[PDB]
Amino acid sequence: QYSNQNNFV
Repeated sequence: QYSNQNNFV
């Protein structure tokens, strides 16, 4: 299982 989230402001 591979769960990824990224935020760029």
